[PDB]
Amino acid sequence: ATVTVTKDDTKAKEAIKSWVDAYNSLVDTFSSLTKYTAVEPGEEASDKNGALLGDSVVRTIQTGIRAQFANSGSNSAFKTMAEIGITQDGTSGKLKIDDDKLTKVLKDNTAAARELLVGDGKETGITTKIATEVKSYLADDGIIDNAQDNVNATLK
Amino acid sequence: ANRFTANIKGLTQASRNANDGISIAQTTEGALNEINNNLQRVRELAVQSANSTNSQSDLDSIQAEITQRLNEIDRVSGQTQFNGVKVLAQDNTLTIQVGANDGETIDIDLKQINSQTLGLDTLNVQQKYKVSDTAATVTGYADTTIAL
Amino acid sequence: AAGVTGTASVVKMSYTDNNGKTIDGGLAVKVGDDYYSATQNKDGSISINTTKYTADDGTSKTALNKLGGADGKTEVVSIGGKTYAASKAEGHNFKAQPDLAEAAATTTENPLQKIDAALAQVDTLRSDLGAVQNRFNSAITNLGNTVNN
Repeated sequence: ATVTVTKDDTKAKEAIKSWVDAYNSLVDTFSSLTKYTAVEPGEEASDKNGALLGDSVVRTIQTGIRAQFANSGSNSAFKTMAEIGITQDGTSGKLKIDDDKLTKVLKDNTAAARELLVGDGKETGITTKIATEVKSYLADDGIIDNAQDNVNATLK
Repeated sequence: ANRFTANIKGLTQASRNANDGISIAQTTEGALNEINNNLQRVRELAVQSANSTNSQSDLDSIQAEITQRLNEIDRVSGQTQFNGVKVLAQDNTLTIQVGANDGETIDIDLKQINSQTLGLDTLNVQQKYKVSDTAATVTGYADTTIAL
Repeated sequence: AAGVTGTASVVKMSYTDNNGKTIDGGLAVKVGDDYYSATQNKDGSISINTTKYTADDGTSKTALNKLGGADGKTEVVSIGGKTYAASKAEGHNFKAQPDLAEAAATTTENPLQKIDAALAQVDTLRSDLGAVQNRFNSAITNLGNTVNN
């Protein structure tokens, strides 16, 4: 009676799509919160504009997340998301995946992707750095909370 | 009362001038955000090129999208305008009156942001091919329209 | 008739890469220091391809397509003592639109450095616009209150 053991990429790909979708939703939220709209000369901005139009916190967060993509020091052979079949659009800023290329690399060099995405978990790992920054933002002192405390000023 | 009325009307007109100024600034931001996104895609593709094992054909293919994005930057830069003002046209300064007397303005600075000014027009990542030159297997014959 | 001549012969360049991978080239007229792409015509004439353009002296001109570029095989033209891409040079206003820069000669150094500098400029500018936006919002608030009073 025979037994077989192979490799499981399903769970991984599976997992990755959720992260990409979450990031895309976040970008959508940015766009909605700072929706621009031109107006006639001589008249102040239109009401329909996003409530955060002209704010710098949104830019701060959006920029801060991105640079975490370019992880530093990771021993993983790959150094970029394209190498693992994930690309970012230069006009919309959203993330897309070449699913079959992802599958191929999964079967080929899963270890390099392991190192690149997380690795040791101390400093290596785009997710590691991103988690650091996201926690920093969400903190009580985090930019959003200190801006929501200058907006607890806008309130109190 | 005359002084008060003069100040009132002047301040109203200043308010509308401020309307225009804020609008132009917001449009400038709107353009700059997309410009920045494009540049970030460009950096992604460059670090993708950083894969030393890739072929020169792959390098050329990547350079294709690099050129596409550069042309897109030029398009957007030449496109964006406000009330007949090409916002990114050239290194320029605008003074907007917001007071009620002479020389009472807010100053704004604008730049000729484009592929050329940023200096990324000439950027490239390709590697020169090895080319062997020979008469090659030119089968058949040439039957040119000779001037007999 | 172009006024420059040499080892004019019909060739089809073949290619190789760092990986030694099998890759082929194309038909061209070998001269020597210069190689010009050639097209095979219905009458068998291996005719050297040419690029159309507006001359920098005010006239309309055309010149042979010379191989080159950062790859060494792109079709390029020389106008005003400098080499420019055949794709770009087509009918361009070389006279009063100097925006067309020379075709890339080789691999570019520290492109990441250049990109980072550009992005720094863009970010600084955006921050400036945000600051002036806030200034103008303050100004409008001041004007409204003052008008009321």
